[PDB]
Amino acid sequence: EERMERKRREKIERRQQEVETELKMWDPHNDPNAQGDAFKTLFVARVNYDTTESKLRREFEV
Amino acid sequence: EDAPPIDLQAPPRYLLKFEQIYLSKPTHWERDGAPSPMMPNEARLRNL
Repeated sequence: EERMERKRREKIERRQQEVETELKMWDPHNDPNAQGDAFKTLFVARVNYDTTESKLRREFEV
Repeated sequence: EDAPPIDLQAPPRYLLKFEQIYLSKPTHWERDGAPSPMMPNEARLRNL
C-alpha cells in the first residue's frame, strides 16, 4: 500500500526534477530547425507517415 | 493596374483602387466549403 505510493512519488518527482534541467540546457525559441515568423508558421500533427513532402505541400498550399 | 479607379459619389465618394493580385493553385470547393486541391485527373473525370 505504501511501497507503491513511495515508488509512485519518486517517478513523479524524478521527472519533475529532470524537467528543470532540460529547460535550462535547451531553449525552445533558440532552435535552428525553427525559422520564420512565429505568427506565420503553422503546426500540423497526426499526419500519416506515408505522406510525401509534395503531398503535404499541395494539400496545405490551397 | 491599367484599369481606372472608379470614383463614384452621390457628398461621400469612393475610388476602389486595386494594387496587387495573387493566383493560388487550382482548387475545388465542395458543398461543405472545405478547400481541397483538385488534380487534372479528377477534373477530366468529374467534368470539372
